Amino acid sequence: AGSLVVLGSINADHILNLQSFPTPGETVTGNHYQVAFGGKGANQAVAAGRSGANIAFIACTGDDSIGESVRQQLATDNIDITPVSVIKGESTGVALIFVNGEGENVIGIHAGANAALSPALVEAQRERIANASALLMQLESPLESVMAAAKIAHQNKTIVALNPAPARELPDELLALVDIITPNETEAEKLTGIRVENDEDAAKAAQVLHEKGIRTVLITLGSRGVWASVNGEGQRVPGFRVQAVDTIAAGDTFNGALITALLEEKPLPEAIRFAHAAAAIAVTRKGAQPSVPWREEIDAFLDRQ
Amino acid sequence: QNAGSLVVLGSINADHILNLQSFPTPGETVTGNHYQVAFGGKGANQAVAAGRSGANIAFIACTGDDSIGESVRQQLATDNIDITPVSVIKGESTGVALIFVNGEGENVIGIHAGANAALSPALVEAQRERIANASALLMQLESPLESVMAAAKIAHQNKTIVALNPAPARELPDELLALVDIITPNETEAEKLTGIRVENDEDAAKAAQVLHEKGIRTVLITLGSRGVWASVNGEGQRVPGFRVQAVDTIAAGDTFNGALITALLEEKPLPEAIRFAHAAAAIAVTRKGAQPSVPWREEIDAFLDRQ
Ligand SMILES: Nc1ncnc2c1ncn2[C@@H]1O[C@H](COP(=O)(O)OP(=O)(O)CP(=O)(O)O)[C@@H](O)[C@H]1O
Ligand SMILES: Nc1ncnc2c1ncn2[C@@H]1O[C@H](COP(=O)(O)OP(=O)(O)CP(=O)(O)O)[C@@H](O)[C@H]1O
Ligand SMILES: OC[C@H]1O[C@H](O)[C@H](O)[C@@H]1O
Ligand SMILES: OC[C@H]1O[C@H](O)[C@H](O)[C@@H]1O
Ligand SMILES: [Cs+]
Ligand SMILES: [Cs+]
Repeated sequence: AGSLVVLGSINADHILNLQSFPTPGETVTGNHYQVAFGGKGANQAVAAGRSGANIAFIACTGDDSIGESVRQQLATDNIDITPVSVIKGESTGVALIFVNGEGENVIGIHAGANAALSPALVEAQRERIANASALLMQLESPLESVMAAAKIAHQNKTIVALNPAPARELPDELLALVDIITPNETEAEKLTGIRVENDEDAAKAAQVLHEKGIRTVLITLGSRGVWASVNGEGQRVPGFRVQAVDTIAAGDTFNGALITALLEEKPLPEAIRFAHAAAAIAVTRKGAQPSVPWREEIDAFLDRQ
Repeated sequence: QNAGSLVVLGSINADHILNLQSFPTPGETVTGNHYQVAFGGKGANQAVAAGRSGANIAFIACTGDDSIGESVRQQLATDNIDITPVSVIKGESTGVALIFVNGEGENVIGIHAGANAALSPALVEAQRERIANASALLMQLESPLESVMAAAKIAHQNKTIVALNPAPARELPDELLALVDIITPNETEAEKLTGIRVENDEDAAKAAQVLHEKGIRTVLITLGSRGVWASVNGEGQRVPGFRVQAVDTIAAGDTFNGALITALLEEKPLPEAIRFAHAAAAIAVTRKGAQPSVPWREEIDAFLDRQ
């Protein structure tokens, strides 16, 4: 099948489950603590890899021991880590995550080596990006780097897939180069200025994105699935119903598995189905990367449906 | 000529500290500007402030059997602390704290108790002779309530001074408050224990009175920058700190508490003792991290005599 390049961050996630988020000056004690591999780019690369994509990963670790471990792990996740650079004198990214009794989380991130993923590292991968069928990125990498790689993909008819997370505003210049974008509700509001409270809102935020030049807009709607729109023709694809347990990286899982399905030439709806399945398994498991399902598991889930 | 012996009982953590502009909002993700891993824990911080400050101090505590646990034990030994009564709990990891510090320097902390949770009444009871023979016992609320109470009762029956730093904030039973001789709440803890909001010295007087009536002779409610309200059996008095430029106030109270007990064991009167503690903490607030920000006695004297 087609060839995927993911470009994004790598973190070590520290996750503490608690009842309520601490308020300023406060101290709370948690009930479960976990250390695992995270980072939006790595989570997405792992969802692609484990889903069965031909994927290569552009990213940076620091020169430390954790960076060493994550590289070895990534290689076992069906990912070509040849373009994963090692930044001398730099530490591997870290995320500190609190998850409350509802399942809401807040996240603090130490960028470390992720900030060292520069336009010049992108340019060194020109050829790789020019030959890929698709390029998938998020916003935990330097914007200038996302922009440089989007330009190369566009020049070379590589599908640009952008998951605009974490939330922030983005220039028209970037948005015009994107073919598929996957905002959640907060992002869609941040990018279009339209608050997304229902399917009719979803279709409105989508329209503003189609006029920015983006043909395929998917607005994830949490447990309400996704609003999928292709130049203005839109419908909701409900997700599967499961006993959720951990939502971190659900969207990561969804993006990685979406692109995998699309590059197998499955049509959008079959592909969203594939993806919704993968995420639903993911929300029944703990942590980010440990939660990411394998193809066989995603295929066994769909048969059971 | 050594002062009376001090026993510190409480927690030990590895601190993961991320400076950023604004605390993350729900569903939000923010990138910070600085990250640091350091030794922490309220009990360890206080043990180190007392040790560096010159006390004769022994530390009752539990680490896990991981590498961080061994590293913290080695480091504590070099801080003039007797670590003999620091237990290695097999099968557990050392405590961990995740900390965000915002642009002003307000902080938020989530803690995974790990081995700290193993500090049981059986373990305290094994230190019975030690608590009974010490001149003072300093504790906080990062250790299981049952254990703080067992320690307080041993100390009380042997006229070992019980000094309690009631942090993190929570409600305590009368049964414990009756055994305390010196308490050091901040304005938030004072409120949680008395029900009285503390915004000024007058409020502090009221809050102290409730604590005094609960049985606590010496009540020191810290007022951040404004200093401290010191009260003994209802006789209150304000004692200002020093003014300095703040970068990081993690472990400020801890420093205060540790050097406070040290100077009182040196028989310095309360006013001067508090002034010595103020001086330690004021230095501490100009340095990052917790234990790494705690000053040595040499530096405290130099700073006091300077200005
Ligand atoms: N509770 C739930 N039950 C079943 N599926 C769920 C689910 N919550 C999320 N999903 C699936 O995961 C996808 C992403 O959900 P969501 O809108 O919450 O992404 P997100 O912004 O939280 C993502 P991420 O954290 O990786 O960015 C949804 O499209 C849906 O398929
Ligand atoms: N901004 C500041 N400038 C100078 N000294 C300060 C200071 N903030 C705190 N201190 C020192 O620390 C002592 C206690 O401060 P504070 O009331 O903030 O403790 P706290 O319980 O709120 C936090 P913590 O115990 O973690 O420091 C003060 O008496 C003072 O000695
Ligand atoms: O999407 C979840 C991820 O975001 C943050 O990047 C964490 O590292 C976590 O793995
Ligand atoms: O008082 C600051 C300390 O309290 C918390 O317990 C952290 O460990 C930190 O070192
Ligand atoms: Cs998960
Ligand atoms: Cs400090």
